[PDB]
Amino acid sequence: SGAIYVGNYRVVNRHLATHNDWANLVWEDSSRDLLVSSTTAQGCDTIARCDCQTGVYYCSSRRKHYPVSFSKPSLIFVEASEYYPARYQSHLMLAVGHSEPGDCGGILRCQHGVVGIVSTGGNGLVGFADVRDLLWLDEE
Ligand SMILES: NC(=O)[C@H]1CCCN(C(=O)[C@]2(Cc3ccc(F)cc3)CCCCO2)C1
Ligand SMILES: [Zn+2]
Repeated sequence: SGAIYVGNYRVVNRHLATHNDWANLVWEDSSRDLLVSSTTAQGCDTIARCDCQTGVYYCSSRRKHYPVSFSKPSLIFVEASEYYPARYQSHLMLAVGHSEPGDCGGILRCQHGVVGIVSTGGNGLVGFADVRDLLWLDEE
């Protein structure tokens, strides 16, 4: 579990969104595994607006932050699961790192701010949904 809290927005994995998230919906995209809801209180996270391909992510199944190198956002095949049919997930970045399903929502960051959130895994792989192109998160 986990979210990004920027401005009056809460960014979560779409497959983990709550009823309150759906009832206060700003934007959602199944192809990216992202959902954004509105918040009453202002958040403290800042979004990175950069070209970093190295950063650090939080792994809840280890209670640890790990440094990682990650690929550029791309369209990657994600097999049918208990949350989606077989499809291509867009804006996904892969790295070598430990992950488990409950690790979704952990933040990936660089020196510029938040880059994305854990969305996918694999044997020694972790995938992150990028948020750096969502410029509207910085306003309203
Ligand atoms: N974004 C998606 O489509 C995920 C929905 C849940 C299923 N998805 C997965 O990748 C996994 C679960 C997972 C493990 C570790 C993670 F950090 C994030 C998810 C692992 C690979 C195959 C089986 O399920 C894909
Ligand atoms: Zn950066």
